[PDB]
Amino acid sequence: MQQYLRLKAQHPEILLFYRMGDFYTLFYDDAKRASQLLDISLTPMAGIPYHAVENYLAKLVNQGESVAICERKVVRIVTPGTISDEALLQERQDNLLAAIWQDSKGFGYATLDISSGRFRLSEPADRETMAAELQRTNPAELLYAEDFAEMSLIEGRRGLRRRPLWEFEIDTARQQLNLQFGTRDLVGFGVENAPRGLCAAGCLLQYAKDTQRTTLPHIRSITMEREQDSIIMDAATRRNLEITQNLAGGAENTLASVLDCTVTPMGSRMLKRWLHMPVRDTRVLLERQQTIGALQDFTAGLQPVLRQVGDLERILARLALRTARPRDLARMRHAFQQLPELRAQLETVDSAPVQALREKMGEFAELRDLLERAIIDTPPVLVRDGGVIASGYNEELDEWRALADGATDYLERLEVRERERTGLDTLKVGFNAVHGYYIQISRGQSHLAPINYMRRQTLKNAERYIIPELKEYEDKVLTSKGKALALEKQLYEELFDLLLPHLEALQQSASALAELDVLVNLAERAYTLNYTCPTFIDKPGIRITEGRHPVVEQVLNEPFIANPLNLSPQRRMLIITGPNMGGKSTYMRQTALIALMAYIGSYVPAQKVEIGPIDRIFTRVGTFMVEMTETANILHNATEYSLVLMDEIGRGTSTYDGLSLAWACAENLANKIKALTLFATHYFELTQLPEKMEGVANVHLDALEHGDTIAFMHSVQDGAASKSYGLAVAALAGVPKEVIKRARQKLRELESIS
Amino acid sequence: SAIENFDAHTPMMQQYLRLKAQHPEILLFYRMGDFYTLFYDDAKRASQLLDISLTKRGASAGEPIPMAGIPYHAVENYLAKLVNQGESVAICEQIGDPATSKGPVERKVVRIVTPGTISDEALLQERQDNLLAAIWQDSKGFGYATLDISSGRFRLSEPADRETMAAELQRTNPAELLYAEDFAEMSLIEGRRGLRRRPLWEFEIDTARQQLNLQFGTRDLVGFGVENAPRGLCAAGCLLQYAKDTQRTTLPHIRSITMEREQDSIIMDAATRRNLEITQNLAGGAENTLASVLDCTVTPMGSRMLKRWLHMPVRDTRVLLERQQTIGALQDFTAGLQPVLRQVGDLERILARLALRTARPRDLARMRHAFQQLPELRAQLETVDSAPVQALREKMGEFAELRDLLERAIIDTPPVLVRDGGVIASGYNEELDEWRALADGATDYLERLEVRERERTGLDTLKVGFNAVHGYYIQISRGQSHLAPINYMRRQTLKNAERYIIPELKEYEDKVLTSKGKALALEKQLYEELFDLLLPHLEALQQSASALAELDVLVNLAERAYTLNYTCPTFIDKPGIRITEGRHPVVEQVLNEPFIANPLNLSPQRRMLIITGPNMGGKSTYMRQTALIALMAYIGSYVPAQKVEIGPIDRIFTRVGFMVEMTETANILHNATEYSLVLMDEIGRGTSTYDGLSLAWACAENLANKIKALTLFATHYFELTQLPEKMEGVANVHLDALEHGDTIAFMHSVQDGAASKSYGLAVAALAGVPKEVIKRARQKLRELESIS
DNA sequence: AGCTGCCAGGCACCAGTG
DNA sequence: ACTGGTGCTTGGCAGCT
Ligand SMILES: Nc1ncnc2c1ncn2[C@@H]1O[C@H](COP(=O)(O)OP(=O)(O)O)[C@@H](O)[C@H]1O
Ligand SMILES: [Mg+2]
Repeated sequence: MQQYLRLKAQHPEILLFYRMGDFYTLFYDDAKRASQLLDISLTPMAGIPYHAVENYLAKLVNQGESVAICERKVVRIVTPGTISDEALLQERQDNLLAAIWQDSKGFGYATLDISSGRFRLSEPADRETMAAELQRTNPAELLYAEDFAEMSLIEGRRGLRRRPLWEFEIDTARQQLNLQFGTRDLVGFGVENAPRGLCAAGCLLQYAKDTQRTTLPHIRSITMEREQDSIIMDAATRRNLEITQNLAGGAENTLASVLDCTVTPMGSRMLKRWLHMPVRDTRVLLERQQTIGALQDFTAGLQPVLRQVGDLERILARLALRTARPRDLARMRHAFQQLPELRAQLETVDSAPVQALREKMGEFAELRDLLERAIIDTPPVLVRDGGVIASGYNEELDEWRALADGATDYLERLEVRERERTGLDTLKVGFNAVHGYYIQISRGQSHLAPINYMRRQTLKNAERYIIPELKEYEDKVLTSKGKALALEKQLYEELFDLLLPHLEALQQSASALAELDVLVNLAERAYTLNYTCPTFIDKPGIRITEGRHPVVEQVLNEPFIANPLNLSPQRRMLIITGPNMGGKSTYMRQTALIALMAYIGSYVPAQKVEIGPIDRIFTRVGTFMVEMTETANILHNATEYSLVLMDEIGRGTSTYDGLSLAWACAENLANKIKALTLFATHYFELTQLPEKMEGVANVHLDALEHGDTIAFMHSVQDGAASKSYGLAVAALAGVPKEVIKRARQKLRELESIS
Repeated sequence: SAIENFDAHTPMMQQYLRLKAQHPEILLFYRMGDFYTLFYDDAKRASQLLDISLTKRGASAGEPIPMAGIPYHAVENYLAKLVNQGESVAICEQIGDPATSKGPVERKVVRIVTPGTISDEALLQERQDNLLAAIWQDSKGFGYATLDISSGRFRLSEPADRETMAAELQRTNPAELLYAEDFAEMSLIEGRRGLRRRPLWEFEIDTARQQLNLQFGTRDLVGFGVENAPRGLCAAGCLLQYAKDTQRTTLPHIRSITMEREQDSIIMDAATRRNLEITQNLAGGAENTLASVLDCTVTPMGSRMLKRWLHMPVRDTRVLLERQQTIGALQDFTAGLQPVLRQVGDLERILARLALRTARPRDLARMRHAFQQLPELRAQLETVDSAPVQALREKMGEFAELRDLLERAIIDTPPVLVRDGGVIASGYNEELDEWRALADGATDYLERLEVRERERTGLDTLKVGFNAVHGYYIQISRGQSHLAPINYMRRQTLKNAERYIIPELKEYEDKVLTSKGKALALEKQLYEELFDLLLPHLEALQQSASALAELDVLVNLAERAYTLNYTCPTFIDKPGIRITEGRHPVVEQVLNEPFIANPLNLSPQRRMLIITGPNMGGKSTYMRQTALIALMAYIGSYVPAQKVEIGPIDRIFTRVGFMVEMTETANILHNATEYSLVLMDEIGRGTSTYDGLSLAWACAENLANKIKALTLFATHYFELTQLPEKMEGVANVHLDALEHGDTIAFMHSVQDGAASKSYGLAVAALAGVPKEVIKRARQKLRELESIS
């Protein structure tokens, strides 16, 4: 099997599916890797069925493997960041290609969603911001330079792709980006003086073109993401807030599972992008807010219609790549048919941004009509076999179809004519590839076959014959069908030619429809869930009246206790004592989630929120080394515009070391950084802090003991906690009474010295 | 909805719905000709699970019947997909002859494939046990029983409380768990796989006694040491009924049951098992476990046995001494024995298939190959001076007579299945040879008929062939076919060839097919007859496999003790553990750097150590290695140390630092005795500065002064280093660290006394906390330190 | 060597002949 | 009530290329 070997050497770094009957086949180290990635057997040999190939390609590319398909020669390759087939993608998750590299000056980073054409670059200023961007964008495939120094950033990632340095050269990158966009320079995209970033974008674009071997006319723009434009969140914070993924790895019990009731897959993906990148420009935020208020009375009417638009964005990528299949055009048509209704419903909405979305959404009446006429109501999945183009669209096609129908009409009549003549009630006409059309008589009747019948195939219980009249009309059927099939294919290709000149407008429409989806959904969410519009103030501050945690209030069936928060430059830090038991943690996270939601333009779970500018959110909530590392990161990077949530640091080391660290951290956050800080602690000794320094106050959670249990209440109250509950929980858990009694004595002994 | 009374159904569906009612909650494969077939919701589910088409079966009454199916010869692959997903499937076969049946042929469910009752090699993992279990809860405690259907190993026990019952589920990890409908403590059992809610009657004591005595051929169960154990018997009765119902044959490999008493083994709680990473690491994999290091057995049955031992340390001094002795005596013999032992294979599971009468031709061939190793193993073991080894050598037997039978009965490399024949060797049965020689002159006769008919007709395209649908034929090309003899009777027409039959060839067809069917049926009869001749010897065969498996474990443990530099431990009268130069057996193999060996001295006078030292200093590892050395000593293995003396250990408890921690601490305080080894790892959590520590202090006191267990108490609370002065039986040790200015170095060496200091600030600095913050923390620390 | 379609063997269904 | 045709799952392989 030397034929496999020399073909494997052609792409030695990619799994090679090698076709062999009804299977694709892998050998040597490819078999091993594949066996462990897919739950299939070894023999070294693995095999995957042919009819399920797209399924196994979906799994492999979701796990970061490129795959070459060999049918010999390599005739198809799929890579994880460059797929655009519906079978290979998850409907409600973005799938990005990215490239990274590094200067002595700093980093360059670029991402592309090959379906939507959304192309971004950035130049992260340091290791931490780069790590945060990688986690946020979570690229399915990641191109990096050979000489990349900071390998620890990307080492554990799926879909890594080591690239030569010359692919990151600035002059090549500019020339190529300018060619792609039809520009002389990149000034119009605001990236002309971002060379670190452009280098990454150029390597990425070169790779994307190499995987497709096709123009990418849907990639018409690039945008730079600046640090000051967004609320920075590091990976640990992103994880701890459970924005789109929970701490266990799933999608339930997240902020998105409550807020994302979008109706299109493109709307879902956009909302999730917004949730992970809160914007600091209140001008954008005020517009989003005003749109959410103005769409309130319209969501019931809009959503059912919007649902029918579908994933127009991903459908348009396939038009751009000329891979769109008959049902993609039928879905595009169906979306066009929703537009007059959406336009009519949106006409009376009092909002400049809704009216702007309405314009941008378009109408495309002439494309609607084209597809109504050109394609049948519910076409087949593939165009390969025809039955796609509607009658009345092309006179030549209708004619070939008529001649085919008349020849098949004739043969059906021949069947009845031959049965009648022969008196043979089993006689029939059929068709297959080997014999073309044939007359079949059963075994028991077949000795009465007329003598002109020419025997051609004996079956266990039948005989098949031809006569010249059968072959005559066979040829009428096959040549007519063949002509019609080839004509359907040419008419279908011509639909691409008529649609593609409108691609830029179509992309704008789908982007508008996706944004409408998001904003109509946030509007329904706000109204349904009793949210309020936050206001922005000039200086750091968070003033919340009856705030709630937006996830916990919908998932638990116990009543949610709403709470106030008052943070300002004069009251910058709260020391939170009392039992934790989830209540402290929830009160802290709900603070971050309210800040996050305000800063995506959403209403918030509260009676009232006023909020100042926030640059970064740190959430050290949820080994001692890992707590101290995360604490270090907060102290090194927080500013007076930062929101810091800290959860009982000092646990995991000695009493006096932990108290000493917690006290130092608190002072540094209060007096040097001046962040707005919620500082949950178990140390009663830390409640003396308000007496020793300005801007610091005590609050606490308490418990109610009753019957034979304890109710940990979630009401945040002024002042220090005056009780501990560890021994009460120990008694309820069955620790022997004599042990509890001795612990109570040691406890008073220990506490009475302070 | 159609009213589907009995009379509204066709004869086929009446039969089918009756068999389905026997198995209402599980998939039913209903044999219809070449297809196992499913209907209604079974079809829809099978379609989704097995990725086969959902179709339908027409009805004259009106509602179409959802249908799906698979050809009978592909059943095994589909059974694998189902059982891997925890699904049971009832297999219904055709019993009757359709030619002599008016209506539908007689159909029976002949077996039910379930996750814990599989015995087929393709459905099992080689190196892992696959148990069925049954569990029952009383007002006072639990009954539990386990069966390994592929070996016949049958056990009962009566775990006294919830924590011990949890430990037993973790240890035995049943693939299928039968539980009584009135089970209260559902937290132990829900979200386990293979869960099977059973009616209470299946746990009735008198029925259990009746069925067990019937299975064993006994009047009572006194001789098995379980007559006394009704709680356990109720679970074992449920289990045995399930085993019988699933297999629907006799089960002669299940010849005994044994009670697992608390006193016979070291009971490790759930946390201990998980924290010592015996067979599973903390993140769920098989890597970097104790087994990954100690398991270099060469047979699957040895690999499974060793893992059972690691999980169940034995308290019987004599057994331990015998195992130790065996390991010492076998050390220079491991290289010779291991290649030969490897050739024995998984005789254990082959013998189960023999007992169930499902053993395939390559099972019997591997059985033969195993018998052929026994004389060599006997010769190698004769010279080993050790009574326990000679007792194993004896128990492994020889079976010369059965070896000879398989050598004569079966060919060198038989096919996978017996259904197509070609298994029984020539010379074994003269009638078979006769029938075969008929389908043998065959090949030659057809070539001669061909050349003769070709030369005689003068038609150079003439060929003789066979088709399964149409039979033997003489073929002539279409262009030459008009020239065929008028005598040639047309059989099958093709596009470009005509095929004919003549009386001579038809006669030859009838005798070759008659004789092929005869030879096949005779083969199947003789193959079944091999079972009849093997099975009388099953008891000695099973004891042989068990001896072969134990030899493999012990020979392995000898090789490990040599290669990893282990030593033989000794046992003392009273609780205590004296280790010189002890190591963590796993950590020393994965670390890419020297393991720092450490002492330990526990005795009734020095029974609790408060262990301090910096985070990352080696506190947890030091505790774990103590328990691992104990565990290894108590399976009969040599241990990672220069010297070990160890007293009796009844139990090992572990708590690695809300309601759960507290509850687990109380169970330890309620259940440890003076013979317990207790590992408390940074416990004591409260809501304020001192409540958690206060509790840890009081728990320590209770362990030291009332219970008197041997306790390793690792803590970050320096306040507890004051315990030794207050409390008899308690001492300080610590994990050494050095501070050379900027940084801290972890020496990993255990020293007597408390650390000079705690090192929280230094660990924080190491973690990256800004120097200016560490500076202020040190200032606050000096204030705090001036209090006393 | 690749692609199409008959067949395996049960049983009920269905339409023509009592 | 018979007689003789049809249908239905998936995997094997003859029968064509
Ligand atoms: N005796 C030893 N020799 C070498 N390395 C050790 C030794 N004991 C522990 N270590 C290493 O030190 C690390 C920390 O050990 P650990 O037992 O977790 O300390 P602690 O529980 O005090 O925080 C472990 O990963 C282990 O690899
Ligand atoms: Mg530890």
